[PDB]
Amino acid sequence: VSSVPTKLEVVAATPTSLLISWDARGEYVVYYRITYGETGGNSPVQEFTVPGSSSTATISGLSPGVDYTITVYARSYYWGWYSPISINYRT
Amino acid sequence: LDRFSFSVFLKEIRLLTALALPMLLAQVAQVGIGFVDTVMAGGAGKEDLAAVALGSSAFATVYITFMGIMAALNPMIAQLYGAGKTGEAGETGRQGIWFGLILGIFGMILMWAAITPFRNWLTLSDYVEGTMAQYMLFTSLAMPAAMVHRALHAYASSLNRPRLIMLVSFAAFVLNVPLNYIFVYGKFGMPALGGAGCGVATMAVFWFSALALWIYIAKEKFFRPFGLTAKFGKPDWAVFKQIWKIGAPIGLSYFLEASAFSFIVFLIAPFGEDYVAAQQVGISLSGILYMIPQSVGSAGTVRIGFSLGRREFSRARYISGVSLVSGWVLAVITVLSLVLFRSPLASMYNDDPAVLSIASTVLLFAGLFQPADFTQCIASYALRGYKVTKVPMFIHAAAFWGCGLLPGYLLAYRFDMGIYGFWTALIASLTIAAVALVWCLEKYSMELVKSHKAVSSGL
Ligand SMILES: CCNc1cc2oc3c/c(=[NH+]/CC)c(C)cc-3c(-c3ccccc3C(=O)OCC)c2cc1C
Repeated sequence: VSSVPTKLEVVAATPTSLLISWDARGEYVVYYRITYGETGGNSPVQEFTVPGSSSTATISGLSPGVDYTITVYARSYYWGWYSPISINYRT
Repeated sequence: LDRFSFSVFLKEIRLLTALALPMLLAQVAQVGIGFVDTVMAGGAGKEDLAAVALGSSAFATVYITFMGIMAALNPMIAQLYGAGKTGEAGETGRQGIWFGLILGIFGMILMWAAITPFRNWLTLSDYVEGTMAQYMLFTSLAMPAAMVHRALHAYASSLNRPRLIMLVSFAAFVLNVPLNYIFVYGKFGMPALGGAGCGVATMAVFWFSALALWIYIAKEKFFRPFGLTAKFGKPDWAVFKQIWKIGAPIGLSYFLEASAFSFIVFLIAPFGEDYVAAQQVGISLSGILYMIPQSVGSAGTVRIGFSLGRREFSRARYISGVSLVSGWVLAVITVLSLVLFRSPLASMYNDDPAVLSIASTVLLFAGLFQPADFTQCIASYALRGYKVTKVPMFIHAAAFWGCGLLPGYLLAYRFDMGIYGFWTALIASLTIAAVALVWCLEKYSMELVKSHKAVSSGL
């Protein structure tokens, strides 16, 4: 029962790959799954996954300048999901 | 073909409350040092041919120049006040204090070499040399630039809420003025060598203000990590080599005002002489209270690079404006007390020995360049000051010299009573900065769109 890992930022890429640096004030019971694909709908989804106060990490950014949407995921108290938040801002 | 300096004014919402006002007491602890100087300009008056400035301002060549580099961590360390470890941020503060001591021992070494003003090609009191106990301000006070970089690597680490330096660089100056003379001729002290010994005094207090750093791992948590300052990381260790291209770009760009050194002191060189070498109770009064001006940005330079770590993207560079502009209020509301007011019946014979019976064709650039430059560097200590961007800000000033190269010999040939006449494209060379820079501070507060890669969040 809450709202999301509520920051948004992807500062820039390394015009192939990207930095994703978002809010994490602690963790919770702790954990981040981060979604992985464009906004195309086609090119299936993938998953980075991280620990501590670290939704503040960085992707494998394969494909070129192509639009890319990727959410982070809270995990908590209940081994369930404290809400998810996304931006789409590609290469 | 019209605006390649983008959307101009936008540096405004409701920021009427930009309180980069302790970033005044960063440069009012810099009047604090600016003003020992006079107390040994008219301290070494006791000695007559102690015109001593004859080394003391040809020393502070490889001070303010090397000093450029050093105070070039001003972002380095404030910007990692949006990281966490003041002592990884501080193992720079250290890694550099190694620098400020290491390039400090080049001041202290290129100063050794320095001592051969046994050289001559043009005009009296700028070659002449009869008696030189300058000999010794050249060393007794050029043996200091080791400790004295570390004594700036101090306020190159008051880039994060303090000026415990206005504390010291006051009771630093007071400490020196007793001292100052007890060497020129003194007491118990080594009382003799007095024309150099105003500087063995000066330099003695660089070393005291050197440990007015050491003494301020005192009021809270650490900036003490002087664990072996060492480098080595590949062929040669950065966070040091990183200091490198903030440093070069600024020193070699403090070689702006380093030929605003050989322009200005080579147009007293025709039969211009008299009131044209009074272009120094003139432009030494630029310097004088141009220092509190200019250097709000050379302090505001924190509250931008700082609010880059603390990821407030242009919630900082759109304070870079309402800081550009706020002493740009005083830029004009004291470009008025400059072309207006004189050097009147309270000017004795101080920082430069010449007052009564000369012309105000010296106030005729106390406007020209005056607020059309005021800020045209504080736009740099906000560029660089914010970002990397002195990278060729370096090449900012490759014009503010090479553009006013020819309005150098364009007073000596003048159309008007052009005493301010090579201050032509050295006020127009010098407001091609109203552009060059503050063009990259709207190419630049336009990179905190590119960078601000998520415009707002959830809730
Ligand atoms: C508050 C700062 N006050 C300053 C006061 C100064 O006073 C000076 C007096 C002199 N008279 C002795 C009879 C001579 C010859 C040079 C001087 C220089 C000077 C000398 C040689 C080369 C360059 C400069 C120089 O830096 O000029 C800038 C005005 C100088 C510089 C600064 C900065």
